[PDB]
Amino acid sequence: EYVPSEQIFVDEHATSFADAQYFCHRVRRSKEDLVAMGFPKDEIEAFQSTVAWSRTDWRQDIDADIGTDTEDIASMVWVYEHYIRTGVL
Amino acid sequence: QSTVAWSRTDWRQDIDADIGTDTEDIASMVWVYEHYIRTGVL
Amino acid sequence: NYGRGRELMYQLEKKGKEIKRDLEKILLSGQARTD
Amino acid sequence: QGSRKRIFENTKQFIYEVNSITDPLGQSYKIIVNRWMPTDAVYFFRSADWTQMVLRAPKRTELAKDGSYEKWMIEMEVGLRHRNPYASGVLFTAAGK
Amino acid sequence: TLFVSYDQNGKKLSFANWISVLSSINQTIFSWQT
Amino acid sequence: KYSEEVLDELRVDLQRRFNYAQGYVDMAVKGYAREAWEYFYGNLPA
Repeated sequence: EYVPSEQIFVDEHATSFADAQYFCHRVRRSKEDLVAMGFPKDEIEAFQSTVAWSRTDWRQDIDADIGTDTEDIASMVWVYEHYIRTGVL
Repeated sequence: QSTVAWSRTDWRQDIDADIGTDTEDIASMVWVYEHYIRTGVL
Repeated sequence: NYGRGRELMYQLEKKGKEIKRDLEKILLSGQARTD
Repeated sequence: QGSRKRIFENTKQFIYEVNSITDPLGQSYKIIVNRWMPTDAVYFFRSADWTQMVLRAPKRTELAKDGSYEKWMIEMEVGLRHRNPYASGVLFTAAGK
Repeated sequence: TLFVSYDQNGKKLSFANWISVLSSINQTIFSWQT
Repeated sequence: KYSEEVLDELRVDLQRRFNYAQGYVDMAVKGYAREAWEYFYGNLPA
């Protein structure tokens, strides 16, 4: 899948994916995939990247409600994915 | 709006008029709403 | 958000239906074009 | 007056409604109930003879931005026309007292 | 000592929005002939 | 075994979703499409 640049966050000291130390990519994933990995008893975990996107055009507004109920498992939610080179250990 | 944009694509048709079909006639066309939704209604 | 979140679209749909009902009532009501 | 009345031949069904009329000339008349009407008025018209001339759909739009103080605007604009003024009838209640 | 573990009730749930519902010309002036 | 309450909830959700979708799509597309069609025949410039 394609991925815009408005949903990407990288460090400054990097020049390529190879030497990149930290690389984040916000994603919009349903609550199903999250329930598949955590908090099965709780499914009500609600919440510039939006401005640049809503200004690429003048029709869309990512921070609006297209009609999805918040409790509906398919309700899309913002998750943070990260790739980090570090000795957390 | 759905009727305005259509009746303005041209200036001859008016979708919200009666072409002669009786309302009780079974073939009388009626507006129905079809939807495709991804949701856990269950 | 704490309680529900995303109230803008709810209010907007409410106002849309409100103006629809208002248009119906005022159109079926009689008033001159006083100008 | 002893000229018209109802009849129930062992019918367990009360129906106090009438929504269709036929005058001596033969012109039928459908009936519709709209709560958005004024109390003292009834309108005799036709669906096709009347049309709702719209200028712009609601067209969700914004006014300005002062920071977090968001606003929104609508631009609904319509107009009404009638084919012939002397084609849709109306009768009121007057002459009281 | 004294473990009961019957009063967690950490629901921390949010609202659900159970409200109820009760639901072209170009110029500014238009004319017709009769 | 579809419950009527389930269908009512679905109707409510779908109605609000359609309301939001219309409120968006109108100003997103149709407000431009109408004037584009008007320009198609040259009827917009008065």
